[PDB]
Amino acid sequence: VIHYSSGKDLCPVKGWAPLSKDNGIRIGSRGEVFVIREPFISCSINECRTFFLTQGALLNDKHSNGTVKDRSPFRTLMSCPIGVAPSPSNSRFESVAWSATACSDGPGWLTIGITGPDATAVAVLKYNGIITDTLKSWKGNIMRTQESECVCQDEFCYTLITDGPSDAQAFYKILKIKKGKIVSVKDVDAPGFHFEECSCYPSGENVECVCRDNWRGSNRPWIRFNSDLDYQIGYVCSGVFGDNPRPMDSTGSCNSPINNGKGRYGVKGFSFRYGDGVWIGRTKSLESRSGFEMVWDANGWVSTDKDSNGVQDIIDNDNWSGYSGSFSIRGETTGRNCTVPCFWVEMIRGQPKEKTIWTSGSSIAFCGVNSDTTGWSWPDGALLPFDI
Amino acid sequence: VIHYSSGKDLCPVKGWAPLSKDNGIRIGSRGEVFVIREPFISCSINECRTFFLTQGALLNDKHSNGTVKDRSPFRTLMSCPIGVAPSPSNSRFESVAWSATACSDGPGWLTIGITGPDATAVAVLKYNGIITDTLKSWKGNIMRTQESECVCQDEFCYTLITDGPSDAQAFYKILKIKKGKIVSVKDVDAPGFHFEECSCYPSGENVECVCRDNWRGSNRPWIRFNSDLDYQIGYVCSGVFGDNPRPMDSTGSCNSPINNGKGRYGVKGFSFRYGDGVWIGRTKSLESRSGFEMVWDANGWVSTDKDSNGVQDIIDNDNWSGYSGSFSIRGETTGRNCTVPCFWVEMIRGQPKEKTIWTSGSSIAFCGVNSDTTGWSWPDGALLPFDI
Amino acid sequence: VIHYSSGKDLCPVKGWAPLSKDNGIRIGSRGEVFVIREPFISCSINECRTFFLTQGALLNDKHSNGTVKDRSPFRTLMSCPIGVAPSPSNSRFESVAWSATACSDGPGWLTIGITGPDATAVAVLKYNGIITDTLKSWKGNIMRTQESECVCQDEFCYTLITDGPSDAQAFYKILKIKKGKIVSVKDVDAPGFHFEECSCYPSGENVECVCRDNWRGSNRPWIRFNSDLDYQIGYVCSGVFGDNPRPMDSTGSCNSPINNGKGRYGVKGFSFRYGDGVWIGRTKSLESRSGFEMVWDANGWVSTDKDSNGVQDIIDNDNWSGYSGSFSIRGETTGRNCTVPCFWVEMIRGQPKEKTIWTSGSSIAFCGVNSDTTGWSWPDGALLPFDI
Amino acid sequence: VIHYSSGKDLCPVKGWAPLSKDNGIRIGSRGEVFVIREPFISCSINECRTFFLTQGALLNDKHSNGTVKDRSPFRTLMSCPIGVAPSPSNSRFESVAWSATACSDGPGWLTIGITGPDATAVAVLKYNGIITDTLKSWKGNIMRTQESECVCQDEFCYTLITDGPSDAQAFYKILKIKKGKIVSVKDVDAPGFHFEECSCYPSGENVECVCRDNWRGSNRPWIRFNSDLDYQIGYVCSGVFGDNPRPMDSTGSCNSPINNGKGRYGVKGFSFRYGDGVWIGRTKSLESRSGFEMVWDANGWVSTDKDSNGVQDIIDNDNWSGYSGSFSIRGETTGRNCTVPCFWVEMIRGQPKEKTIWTSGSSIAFCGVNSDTTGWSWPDGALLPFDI
Ligand SMILES: CC(=O)N[C@@H]1[C@@H](O)[C@H](O)[C@@H](CO)O[C@@H]1O
Ligand SMILES: CC(=O)N[C@@H]1[C@@H](O)[C@H](O)[C@@H](CO)O[C@@H]1O
Ligand SMILES: CC(=O)N[C@@H]1[C@@H](O)[C@H](O)[C@@H](CO)O[C@@H]1O
Ligand SMILES: CC(=O)N[C@@H]1[C@@H](O)[C@H](O)[C@@H](CO)O[C@@H]1O
Ligand SMILES: [Ca+2]
Ligand SMILES: [Ca+2]
Ligand SMILES: [Ca+2]
Ligand SMILES: [Ca+2]
Repeated sequence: VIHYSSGKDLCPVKGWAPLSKDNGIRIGSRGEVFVIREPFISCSINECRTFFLTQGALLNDKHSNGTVKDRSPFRTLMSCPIGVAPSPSNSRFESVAWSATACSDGPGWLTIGITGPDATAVAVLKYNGIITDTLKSWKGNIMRTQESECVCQDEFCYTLITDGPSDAQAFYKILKIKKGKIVSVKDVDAPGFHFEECSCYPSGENVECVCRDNWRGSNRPWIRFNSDLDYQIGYVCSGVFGDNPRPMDSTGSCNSPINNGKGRYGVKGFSFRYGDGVWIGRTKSLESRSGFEMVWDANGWVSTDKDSNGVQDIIDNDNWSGYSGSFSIRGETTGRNCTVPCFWVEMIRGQPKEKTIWTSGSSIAFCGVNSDTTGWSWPDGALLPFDI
Repeated sequence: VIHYSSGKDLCPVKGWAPLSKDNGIRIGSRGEVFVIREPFISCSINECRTFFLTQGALLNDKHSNGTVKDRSPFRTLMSCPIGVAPSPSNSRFESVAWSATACSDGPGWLTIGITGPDATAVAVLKYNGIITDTLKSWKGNIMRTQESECVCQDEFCYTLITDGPSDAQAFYKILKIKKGKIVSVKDVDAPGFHFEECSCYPSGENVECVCRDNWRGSNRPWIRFNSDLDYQIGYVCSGVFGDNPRPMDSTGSCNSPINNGKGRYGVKGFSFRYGDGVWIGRTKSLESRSGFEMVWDANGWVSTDKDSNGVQDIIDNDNWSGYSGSFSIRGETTGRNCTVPCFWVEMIRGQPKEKTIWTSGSSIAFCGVNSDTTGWSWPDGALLPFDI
Repeated sequence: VIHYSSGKDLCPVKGWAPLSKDNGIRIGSRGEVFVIREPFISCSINECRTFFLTQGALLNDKHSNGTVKDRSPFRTLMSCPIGVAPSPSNSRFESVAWSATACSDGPGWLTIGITGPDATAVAVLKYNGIITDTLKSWKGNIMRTQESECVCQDEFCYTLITDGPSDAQAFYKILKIKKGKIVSVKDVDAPGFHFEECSCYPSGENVECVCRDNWRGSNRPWIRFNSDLDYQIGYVCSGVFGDNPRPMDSTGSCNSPINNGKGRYGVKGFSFRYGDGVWIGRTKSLESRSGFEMVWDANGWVSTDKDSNGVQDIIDNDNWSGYSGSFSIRGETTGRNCTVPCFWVEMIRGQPKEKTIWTSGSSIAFCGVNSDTTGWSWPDGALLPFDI
Repeated sequence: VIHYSSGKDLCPVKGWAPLSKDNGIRIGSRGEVFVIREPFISCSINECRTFFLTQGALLNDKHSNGTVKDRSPFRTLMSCPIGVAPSPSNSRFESVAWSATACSDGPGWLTIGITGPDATAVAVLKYNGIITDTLKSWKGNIMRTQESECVCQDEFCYTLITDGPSDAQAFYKILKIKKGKIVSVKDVDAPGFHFEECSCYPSGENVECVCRDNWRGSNRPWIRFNSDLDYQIGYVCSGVFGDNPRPMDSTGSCNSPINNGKGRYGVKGFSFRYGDGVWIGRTKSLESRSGFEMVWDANGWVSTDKDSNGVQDIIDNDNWSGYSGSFSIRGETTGRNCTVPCFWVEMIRGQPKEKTIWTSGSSIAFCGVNSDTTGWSWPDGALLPFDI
């Protein structure tokens, strides 16, 4: 009935409590389930939904051959209630796209789907399913975005967009959106920096995003910005590197990418700042997308220690993980005076690791909680290969 | 909460932005999906839905043999949210029909299904699923209609209906409907003209429709009419012929059908007038239903040039297309002071082209947008033949 | 928002217009569809739904073996929007029952499911899914009911129930229900009469039902009653016999069963009185459940002519039909000052006629309409046998 | 619109009327249905839903191998309308859990899912899908709960939780929850007693629960408590033992477990107190989970007779039963001044009894009713083995 207002800080967090798990791939063994990627959650005052990307093909069907390009004309953004299998029967259509972001300003939904050829990609903005605006590739090199929820406060929604090489220097922009309309956008001058698939959240009148450096950083770059779009950037200080691949924990860097031969590629991830502290979610393996854990490093944000203060296990290393992202449940939902931070974890199955003709994901999600919790292993559970 | 009012012009349009794609046929490879035809969109103040026709048979099932007549007692009009597969699980029933039209007057839905034997076809009118009226064949020769959404303004909804030979002179009627009730109807005297499957839209107190000539016109006939039903007809002036089949672009004709050996048959299509200008959506091939593009011809409506001013690619020629139609998103939806023009494209797969025992469609849709866009190819994506 | 009020007569009717067809069996060839029987429609001010009975088994599955008794502990009453396949995905649960009836008093739903052993059957009454009352077998011989919608006026809902031999004299009761509560019930003294599966409707302060005589009547028995339950009975005068089996049209009887060697068994059916006139829906065949037609006999109700005044074809004789019933759309729905009469037709496929291990139904429905219509053939369309 | 208030007694009950049956396993033979356990019902003022536990695997699919632990990271709590098959298409996600409870305080839903490793299990509390609180294992030995609905009155919801050996003495706690928040909790000192899977209900300002003793009681232990959490415990006096396994009916014990060599293990069950009387629902067999019946023992609660006063058959002994539980429909729903007691019955199929690689359940439910009823047999109906 009202919009998400700003000026709120994240809630106190001791440990993470399980919110949802869908077993999408296990169910897909026989049921009708879309081949997914990017199962990211986003909530409005009344609902939480999982958004994802599909090639428009179902599990255990030839059309899941995955010979196809990640960026194809068939890829669309869809959504469904959290916890349920992303089947064609309980999934809503969002937009044609091979890269996107979505979020609620409170009473409605903002979706941004980027589709088209690589040289001239276009983002189609929509407020409640209605095209409200569009942004075209300003650099001509695979324009892309969050693949995680954008953030809204005081009727305004913000996001980050990248265009350029995943090889080196790329170009970035922050957007300010009102009911699907683009009200100003800022160019981000971050020489040396590489921003991709940002996991954002709100923190008192500002918007903080912890992203992915695919150029040469094993540590993650972050950016915080104004409703005017005044910004600040840097990498997460902490030696508890949070990307993948990554070297062993060494002395970190708060303003530059730490390569160490493993800083090259990466994976979408998130982190939650808490003053000088930081919560780092990351894989267990240093080179593969397996296992996942949440690390609380009291200095994370200000220091460069490789020393933390607690680790909660989410998925053990004998199991597969994948994309990770942040989303928040607001005070307008929970009668609270703070924002509840949560995160979803993609659990990739199939190619290139396992021997299948396909590649899909399943998910689990967790939320803040300033009470007791437990670590454990909540893997995908599918038994591959399938009837391949 | 209120009805769609008149006196509004189409919004400014630079290029077309993707709105939805369903991948219905790709999903049908394993999922439960109806064999479709005519996937046309129609919106109410709060929702957009895709209406389509089914023989009541699912893809990859013997009942899809398609040996059956297009006009069978099994054919029904159904609808579903846009973007989702037209499965029996997410499709609503509209009416028994082998030819139809539907549209919203704002707060409700008007559906018209034509069923029965060829000699005595009957249109059953319904407002919100309740039979409100009926019209019977007045010529006794396959009475039929739009196969695209009708148009409503100031509580009144209008449509066009044809009865007679697809071979030559046919007979036409314009209807005026109020809450499913027929308030007057007009006979259209168009000697030399052949109107079929009209793609209509509203334009300030009037209703413009660009239809299909199956007799001998490679160019398309149009008609514009009053709320009193005073009308005007003619063909689209432009040399950029918009039907299929069609000869190469030559000098057009604003008041008569241009045959050139290819003016015979045809395909459902649409066009959007803009003063002396016109937006022409058409196939790429001159003789097959493949490829699709949107052409902006500044004189389209007044001149006969074969010269246009821009072409946006939708589906390339190596891929299949099919029926095309118009639908509009009103100001009561978008806070705008104009109407947003949009269009859907049917992508036929199977017979007679491909080697299958069936024939179905998939869809993609686009909307106006006075911002940046991109052309590309958004084909059906299904890999035929199926388990045939 | 308000209840269905009484004091309304049926609307004028020239012919019958198609309302819905589901193709349930054709879709069941591959999709998930319950094996049905009794697909009867019932509407509330805002919605029309099809109620049916299932053994809890799907088409093309071993559990559809139909070796099972019609009256089994697995049989339940369910419902779904009209026109859609009675799949487990779009069907709502109503009640455990092997015989039932349902109807809306306007704002809510009344369902009556009869289940249990033959000697001690019990009807469980529910208003909006909540058990409101119960009635037990008062004769101890397969207590049963309408298998068609009951009728409600001024908050009160009425139905008919039978207990006793289908072989000869049976015992009957009329009920008066208020919000699921039984407010009085009357015993019907009809010696010589045999009432089963009544197809009722409202007609100005009264409730008229045309039922089925399984004892020895080829013509149909009827009953009309007060809100006090004062009643009158008799058979439909007309020589245009409306049951199945039945002899050729001869001179009818207004107060007794006409046997003629074919008056034995029967099939559920309906008729609509209109003064001295009557609309008779019946099969085409005199001995099998095939073909269906609507006959208008101006004297039907008062005379015994075998002469009618018009016949509209619904399903031709080369095709299968089955149960038939009545339902009405009220003035509170249609802005009309009269009741719109409608009827649904069950189209049985499989055993005992066709060679399958199962037996199911599909449906089509029609409504009043005082405008133009057309007869035709709208059969089930399934191609048996199935993967049997 | 309002909350469930206290101070109400159970309604008068003569016999039990069938409310719902789902045939989930029969439908699962071909349709998409989750492998279930604990299909317990819980209602809010406007709706009744069946909650259940799934391993996230469908019937007739390899992932149903059931080689997996009951407590796995894949197990989740889900819900759906009563009577419908627990398919992925009509089931809502509730929470990640291998043990849970749920209930409505009137306008909303409270769900409690317990997940994680055995040594450190955690209950995640949620009000309307939003994590509101958490409780961790205080004894470190498989913390678990009701597996039946909790009870709410005057905005407060109560439940029982166990932690410790199923072998002997265990430790118990009663909780008081307000909108998902834990407002105080009490330790239950019950030396000699063993409480597990309690079937609770409200009875005038108090909450009565009849549970399961897995240590050495063939009779069932009960507990009643205050909104302050002042409590009283004991076993059900009656000689009509209500657990399984159990010895033949002997003289019972109101304050201690009656072993008799069969008091060891057990099964979830319920009972309804009525003054000195009690309604006992139990299996027919004394050692297997087969058959089910409801027994009315006028002294049940106060005496130790093996003499009852009436028995209603639900499922005969030639058929399988399983978990049993209680749920109530409040006065805020039924215009009544009392609470309507109801109960659901799980009907386990497969392992370890039958020869399949899986184990699932189906359900039937009944409600109070102070009118006529009938006993009978309403088994699961599935024909095993499946395509195994
Ligand atoms: C199960 C199947 O069809 N696998 C095929 C494979 O045989 C072929 O080499 C490849 C490339 O087109 O596409 C799929 O992976
Ligand atoms: C896969 C299949 O059954 N194809 C049949 C074909 O063999 C037969 O000639 C034809 C005409 O009845 O109907 C289908 O096309
Ligand atoms: C396809 C199939 O299983 N048919 C069987 C049949 O073989 C058996 O004689 C009968 C009686 O139990 O049950 C079904 O009709
Ligand atoms: C149908 C099937 O696959 N059954 C297998 C069985 O062969 C194997 O021994 C067991 C243990 O892993 O798992 C299932 O029960
Ligand atoms: Ca990196
Ligand atoms: Ca032509
Ligand atoms: Ca008879
Ligand atoms: Ca025991």
